[PDB]
Amino acid sequence: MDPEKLKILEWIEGKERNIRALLSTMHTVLWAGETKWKPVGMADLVTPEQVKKVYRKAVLVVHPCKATGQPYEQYAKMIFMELNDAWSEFENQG
Amino acid sequence: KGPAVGIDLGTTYSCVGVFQHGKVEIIANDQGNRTTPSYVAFTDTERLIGDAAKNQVAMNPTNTVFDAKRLIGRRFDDAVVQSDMKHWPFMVVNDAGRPKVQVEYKGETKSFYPEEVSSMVLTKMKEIAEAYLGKTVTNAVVTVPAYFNDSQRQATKDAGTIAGLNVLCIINEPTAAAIAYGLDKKVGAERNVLIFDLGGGTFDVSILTIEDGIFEVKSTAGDTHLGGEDFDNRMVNHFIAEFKRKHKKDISENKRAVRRLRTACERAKRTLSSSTQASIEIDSLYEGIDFYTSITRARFEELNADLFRGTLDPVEKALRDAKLDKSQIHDIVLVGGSTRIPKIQKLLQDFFNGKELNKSINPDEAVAYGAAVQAAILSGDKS
Ligand SMILES: Nc1ncnc2c1ncn2[C@@H]1O[C@H](COP(=O)(O)OP(=O)(O)O)[C@@H](O)[C@H]1O
Ligand SMILES: [Mg+2]
Ligand code: NA
Ligand code: NA
Repeated sequence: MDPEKLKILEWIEGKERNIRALLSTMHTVLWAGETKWKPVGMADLVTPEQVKKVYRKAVLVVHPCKATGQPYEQYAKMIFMELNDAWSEFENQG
Repeated sequence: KGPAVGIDLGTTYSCVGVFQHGKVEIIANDQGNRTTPSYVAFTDTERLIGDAAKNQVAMNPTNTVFDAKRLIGRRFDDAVVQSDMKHWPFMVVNDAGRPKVQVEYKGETKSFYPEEVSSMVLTKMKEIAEAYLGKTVTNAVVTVPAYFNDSQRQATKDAGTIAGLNVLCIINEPTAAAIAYGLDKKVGAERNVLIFDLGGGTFDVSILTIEDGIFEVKSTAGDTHLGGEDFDNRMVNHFIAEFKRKHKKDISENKRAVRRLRTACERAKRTLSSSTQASIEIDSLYEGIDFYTSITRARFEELNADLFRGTLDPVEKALRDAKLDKSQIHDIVLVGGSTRIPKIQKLLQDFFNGKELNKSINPDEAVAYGAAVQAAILSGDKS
């Protein structure tokens, strides 16, 4: 069993591809050692502009290219992947 | 918006692929070729890239540039740069500690950094994908040899930036090939992969361990001065003697005739991978004299006997540096255009005791293939 994987699995399924729900709680699943991501509150996630702005930020942190050869590589890609699907689904809305 | 591509930016030939509609397409250039010479020709009027560049080399040797990948991310006074310079007909100079390619372009002397020269090749591969997609290309994954360091990686990225590309990632050539076969999508225990990459100028053996989609380069081996070009040269000398016997003329000293012979030998060589003989046909090779001749696969194989069989020492070397036995590697994958040579494939397979080789993806395309797969996932366009 992989505890850091299990927490990301649980985060993913609890938020039901809600881009805002994921973005607003991503700091609770980042690896220990992660220092760049300042937590976002719903208040900065209201407009589509806001959500666009923050998702681009989140995607940079967990990007698979940077995470290559890192002990958290697998988890970064788990998050990145869910972020992309949440965002594509956010963009289907309308 | 528009798709991202994979570009194999190669020492001798470049290749571009796009992952679209569930499939990777390796994209043909406007002359019908799925790979493109990493060649840049400067003339009085134009700048030529690829097939057009390589085809006029015989006429324009001093302003036709190749092997920029050998200069990329290096300092002028690097021992590798100083030895490599001997082979090249174009000039290489020192700008403040950095290597520059100096050529005559439009009746004015111009010099270019390695990453600038590679940008021109990357630009052409960009255009190849844009002609095919009917839309502009910005995002790319570009590949680089596993043994590349951070200077060579950064410089390769910069060549992307100079080409108008947003480089999503720089990834290893062996890794991209394993990805091309979807080896990184296997689950379970750690698998060992061996990459047997024999191209036009470089020979690379890499062993990777893949577990849960995560790569580790265990060991690398090879010869940075061993590839198809050398097999070409064996044939070239073979026929220089033959032309001397039939005609009492020696062409060794005529740059133009020797190159013209290399081009015919290279074409002949490719034929020998699928057929058992090939004919050579050159109009007015030297001092008015038409050269026409024949060459069997057997004759080709034996002209190259030593070079072919010595290909296995780097296998053994990488195998021991990895601390693994022959039996312990799960996948062998053929990469590089020269692995289409039947005798190389038997040679490798017999070393592994008959074990089947991963070769269904064209070996000179497997790198760009894997880069294209990666570009797609990096863009959120795959699974
Ligand atoms: N069918 C073939 N048989 C033998 N050699 C081939 C064949 N096709 C391509 N090659 C050789 O492969 C080399 C180029 O390999 P490639 O992998 O495309 O480039 P690079 O070495 O730049 O990665 C050239 O020497 C070319 O002559
Ligand atoms: Mg190659
Ligand atoms: Na290549
Ligand atoms: Na190679």
